[PDB]
Amino acid sequence: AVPSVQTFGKKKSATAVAHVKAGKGLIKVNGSPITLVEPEILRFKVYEPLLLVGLDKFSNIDIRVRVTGGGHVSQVYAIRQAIAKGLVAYHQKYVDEQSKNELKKAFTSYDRTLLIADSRRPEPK
Amino acid sequence: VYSDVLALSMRPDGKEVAVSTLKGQISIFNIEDAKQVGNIDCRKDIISGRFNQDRFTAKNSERSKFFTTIHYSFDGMAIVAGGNNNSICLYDVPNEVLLKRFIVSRNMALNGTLEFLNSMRPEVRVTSVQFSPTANAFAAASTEGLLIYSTNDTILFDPFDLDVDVTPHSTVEALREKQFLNALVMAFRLNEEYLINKVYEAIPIKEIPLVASNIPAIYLPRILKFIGDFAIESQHIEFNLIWIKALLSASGGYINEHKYLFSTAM
Amino acid sequence: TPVTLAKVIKVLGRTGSRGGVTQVRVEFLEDTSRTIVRNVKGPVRENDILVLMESEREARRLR
Amino acid sequence: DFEVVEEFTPVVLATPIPEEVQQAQTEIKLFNKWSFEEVEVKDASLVDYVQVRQPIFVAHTAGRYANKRFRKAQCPIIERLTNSLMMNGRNNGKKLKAVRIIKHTLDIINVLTDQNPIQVVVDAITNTGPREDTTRVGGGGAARRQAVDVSPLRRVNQAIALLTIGAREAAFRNIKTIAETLAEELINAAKGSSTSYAIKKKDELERVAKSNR
Amino acid sequence: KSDFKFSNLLGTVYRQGNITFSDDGKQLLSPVGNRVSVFDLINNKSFTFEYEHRKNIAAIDLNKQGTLLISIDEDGRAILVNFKARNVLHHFNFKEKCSAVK
Amino acid sequence: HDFAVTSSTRVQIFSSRTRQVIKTFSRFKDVVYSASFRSDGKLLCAGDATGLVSVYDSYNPRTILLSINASTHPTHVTKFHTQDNKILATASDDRVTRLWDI
Amino acid sequence: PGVSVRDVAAQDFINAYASFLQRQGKLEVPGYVDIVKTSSGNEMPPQDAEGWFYKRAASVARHIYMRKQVGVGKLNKLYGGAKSRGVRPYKHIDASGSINRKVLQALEKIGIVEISPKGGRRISENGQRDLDRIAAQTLEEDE
Amino acid sequence: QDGGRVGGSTIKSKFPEIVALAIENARIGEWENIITAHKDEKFARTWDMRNKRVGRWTFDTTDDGFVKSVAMSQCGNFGFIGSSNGSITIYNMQSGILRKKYKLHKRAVTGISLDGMNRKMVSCGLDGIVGFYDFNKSTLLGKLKLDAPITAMVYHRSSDLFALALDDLSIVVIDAVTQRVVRQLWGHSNRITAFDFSPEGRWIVSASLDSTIRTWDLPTGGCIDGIIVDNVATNVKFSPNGDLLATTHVTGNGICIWTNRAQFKTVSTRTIDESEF
RNA sequence: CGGAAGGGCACCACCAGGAGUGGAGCCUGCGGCGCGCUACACUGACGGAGCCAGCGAGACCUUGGCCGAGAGGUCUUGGGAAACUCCGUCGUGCUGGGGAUAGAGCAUUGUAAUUAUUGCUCUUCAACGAGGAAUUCCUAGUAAGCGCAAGUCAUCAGCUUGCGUUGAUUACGUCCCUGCCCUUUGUACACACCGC
Repeated sequence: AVPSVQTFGKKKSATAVAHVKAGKGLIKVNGSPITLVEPEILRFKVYEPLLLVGLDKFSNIDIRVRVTGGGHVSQVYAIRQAIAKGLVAYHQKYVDEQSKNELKKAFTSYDRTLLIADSRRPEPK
Repeated sequence: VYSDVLALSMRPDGKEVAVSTLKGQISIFNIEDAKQVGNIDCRKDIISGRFNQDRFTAKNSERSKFFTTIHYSFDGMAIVAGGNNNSICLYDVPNEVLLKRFIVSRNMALNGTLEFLNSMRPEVRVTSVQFSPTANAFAAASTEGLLIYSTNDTILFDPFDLDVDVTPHSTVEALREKQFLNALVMAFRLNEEYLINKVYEAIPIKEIPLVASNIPAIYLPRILKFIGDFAIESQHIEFNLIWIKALLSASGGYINEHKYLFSTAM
Repeated sequence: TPVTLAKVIKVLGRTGSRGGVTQVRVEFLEDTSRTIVRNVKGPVRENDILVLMESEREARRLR
Repeated sequence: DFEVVEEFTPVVLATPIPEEVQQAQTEIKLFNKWSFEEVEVKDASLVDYVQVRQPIFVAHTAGRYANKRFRKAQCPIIERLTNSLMMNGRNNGKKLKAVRIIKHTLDIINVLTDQNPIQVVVDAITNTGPREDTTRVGGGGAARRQAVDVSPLRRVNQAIALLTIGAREAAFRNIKTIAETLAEELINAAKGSSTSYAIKKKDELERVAKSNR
Repeated sequence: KSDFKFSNLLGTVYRQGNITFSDDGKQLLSPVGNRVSVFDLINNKSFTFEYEHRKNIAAIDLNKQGTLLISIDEDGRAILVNFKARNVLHHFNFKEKCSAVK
Repeated sequence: HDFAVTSSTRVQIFSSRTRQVIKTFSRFKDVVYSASFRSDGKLLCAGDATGLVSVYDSYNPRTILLSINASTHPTHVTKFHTQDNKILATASDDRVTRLWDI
Repeated sequence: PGVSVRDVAAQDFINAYASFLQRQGKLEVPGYVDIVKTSSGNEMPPQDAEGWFYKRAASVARHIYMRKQVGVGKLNKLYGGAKSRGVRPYKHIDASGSINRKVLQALEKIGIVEISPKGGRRISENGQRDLDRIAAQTLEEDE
Repeated sequence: QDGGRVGGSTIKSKFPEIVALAIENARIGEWENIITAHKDEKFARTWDMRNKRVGRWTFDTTDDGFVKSVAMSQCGNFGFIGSSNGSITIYNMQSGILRKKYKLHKRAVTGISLDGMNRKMVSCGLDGIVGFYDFNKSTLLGKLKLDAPITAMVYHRSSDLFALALDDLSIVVIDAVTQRVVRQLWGHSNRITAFDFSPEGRWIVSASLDSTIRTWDLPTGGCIDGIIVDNVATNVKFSPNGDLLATTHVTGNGICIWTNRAQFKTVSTRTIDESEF
């Protein structure tokens, strides 16, 4: 069957399922193109991974993201995390782990919360 | 991190941590920024061992696919790694690659030593590794004892910034025509122990201070290190001591300003 | 006005100084020798650069 | 002479991606509108505290900058400015609105003076941070003022605070709006106009220090 | 800087089998599990042979002229080595379990 | 692609293909007198009957980017420089012309 | 190659379709469009009284088609915002069901929608085709 | 992998003769680790060792030029294909995909090497120009230009020293870090056929069509040995242990092997080239 | 009984800032004291548009249909929050911020006293112009803003307690002041340090 990988991103209480499969190069969120995320100032906050890594990878890859829960900001952060994780998972499973490591290095160099969640667990003095 | 850290070590300068997790990736963090400077995968460059009582292969099992022991080098540039596997892998930090991989023991009695079996028991494992604070050797404590790898052979032509006119014969001619500074510089440019030794024991006392004054700052560390590793097992004490006193006198402030570079030398 | 730059070298602890104000030793950036004991107000740490309107004066304690 | 070819099929995506988006690819800007290169801190002693090195698209990183003691110094300067902006009773917790304000302010700075919004911001901050200040020595009851220096992080904090309060004060009850008043404040501050609230206050602080040093 | 040779083995000064003295009597050869440790007595030093075997060494012997070293593990696998260079010359396979060499 | 027309307390921006009221300016108190674009095609300046001109960016009527007070007499004509980007000229009923920098 | 409002933005599509309905004309607006209030929680009628009814109709079509079938009560729940009762804290207020139903009846009379079993209001095939046509129009609106 | 057709002849015939070859062991049994560049072919093949089979990757040059040279990186992930038209393509071996492409020589690229550190890469072609690239980034560090066309390049990664066999009958030893000629070995009276470094990096063995095999001591920069063989040596290599010399001549199916007395003892270093000859 | 020396800790202290109460309206606990909620607008208001949560499961809710501006009533089915954001109107005037109160009208609830309560609509536009003296509270998903749900033996119904959403500035040092606490037989075990 078709190559497919599935990842999860999670901000405060926002979950984002990211499905990645080999396809024509379309990025849809909630059945709409990614160019129409809601808050419209954080459109680039969610464009981050694409412009961080380049796009030809996305030209070969097809991406689908479903979000539920959280606010606007939390949902946006969940979306970007889900895309980053899913992209690296796909590159790990179906293409060279050399490029896997280049992707992971670029993401973590830019902003690590693209990959590992920032679980804000409390602090008592 | 992404999974169970189980080994840790720290840059000698005191700025970074290197942590090996259970995926077999040696991540490296900057402390004050609490951020990830970079990680080194290790999953593929590990020679695990098969077990005669196993039902599966020596590749597709994660029996020892990770490193339970990490340590830095004393220039902060290299890492030694060892685990329950059969391999001791020597990576280097700043460029995220491996320099070497040693196999701890070929002994089919020890369990995880055959990669393919030839058609409870002692296993082989490296419990803990360290470099040497003299940074010419490192030790690995394993099921069979304390192995100690070293470099004290120096059978190797590792020159440095040579040029066409720097030859051993030219060095001898420099000695005969009494440019001791030039002879020493050329000796290090060649970087050969016997030639270094010859010129070093050739130059005279009433001229050691001038040479120590005029040695270039690139060669201060190499000369200090050589003097130390020679003066341990050499019998010309005040030769070595006049040399060291002249060196410290001529160039002390430089060493104080870059202490971390002359660590092993001092 | 001619101002001067300096680099902090050591924060001086255990001197009894008024809260918020901190002792500090600086060495001038221009010439690396000469050093002055100044006072600072904000959060200060080692090896940062600090601006002096005056070079001559040296801070004393502030009770 | 020498070239490297990295892209081989021209990039097309099933989802249309705007052209300004591909230019943002070519080099990260701010708001997809302004580059960080040639943005230098015209004043020593304060670089390595006011940070514009690593690029950023919108000033909305959620990084933890209040844990340790100088992660503020590691914050990007624009996000610090917007956070300080979103500070008053009716303002708390609207970072999106603060971002909108900062964007319009940057646009207005370019429109008025052509040079660079971010360079203007950095220049204004460096120029308006105070340099000496007087603590209140009790003297056992003889309350006087003593002149001391001020650390770079305090200089930056106070520069931002002065600018933000100045804009809010000057647009509190006035036909102007916060965006344009902030632009006016920033431009005059870069000028060192002495007609801006920030420069006036800095001069007063430094004058008091000069007096009773 | 990135080259390391196995230069020493610490712990387990004797594991199994024959112990021998060198011609000059200045050196004691001991078999450790796979390899052979040389203890130089008068100069107070040690040393361990780089080559290993396949199983535990079962017997050793040193040529009287202090040149050759035969070492046999538990299955006739025998390695004949030089000293004055410390290299493996040959390795033959005596098919039955050896018990002693001289 | 656009042009500005003065009217009663009202400045109207029209397009070329559409030829429709694109932008509305009504923040004046009395009837406007002069309207002029800048060389960069961003700022339009209007001289009103209050003797205080208002210049602000096009396509943003909801901002009075600048309100410059001329003589008390109503201002008649207001123009940008062509070669220069940041100088303005005005004339009012005070029979005096005023050159203004931003 | 086949697009939809799923691929078009919201506000641009709503404005374009409202303009299309203005120009088309046959919508049969009610007579009291210029006095009606649109919500009991609101406190002054819509500003653009000339076509706010058309904007509501277009937004209703978008909502139904993004969804699949919606009642007048569901529309009222969706549209009705919160009020300001003053000294006391606020509470949620529904929308104007009357306006919602004149919108819904007008869309049925036009033929944009069809009726929906299990009770409900669904999008008609012809209305769907015209919606895709206008979505493509506003996509290639960029010439 | 696509499952598509291969368009070709219905009967089996072997590949053209193998001209160039490179091999690494760092990742055996996990994917391909040999590149072979075939004679008069516009693409090189991958070979897998532990599987003892031809792998599933073919490496094109995208420049319509025959593959004059190949190499492969110490990490085992990158393989380089240097065309006859100056195209230095860089491929990723796991997925056989294309990653990069360099264009500096306009003549045929006759040798590629990448450091044992995956930082610097050195290229050498017939036009007489050597190009020091960075590989982590994608820039050009420097560009030297020797006198005559370069025949071949052997890289020694322990000491960052690589030797170029030229056409004016010389070997030139150049070190990569400081980017300049350190040694210049003269003496071969005829075309130089093959040459190689010692594992300790102190010797170069060079065999040339005067039926001669010489060994040069690098430090003194002088020929310490010269052997007159009857059949010219068409290839020569050391074992990683410096104790075997494997040479291949022009007649005979075999591969002559040599032991290393200098391994088992010392050897004087006196230049004797013309002394015998 | 007192003094000295040394060391520690604290938003009852220093230092930097933030946010309140106290002014006005409203609610209500202690009897003048005190706690909540709404205001004083342009970082707004107003109008169209966009939509993103989680806790909660003992004649009732309701999906849908019909009319009614609204409130609401009528016929059928079973046991998706606000702040927010996008465009548009308004402009500094106690004005459009503020809706007290007053008048009139429209429906619902019980019931019969033309009794009371609730909701909607018109018109009426008050005080309030950022709150003195003082004073308290506060260091990270913290101050503060915003809505939602439940009343699970106490306490709470113009209120308690949960849950979700948005999310900062300034200290993170110092014993200088204000306090408070400890020590003045190393007791224990190398090295060093100290020495009534």
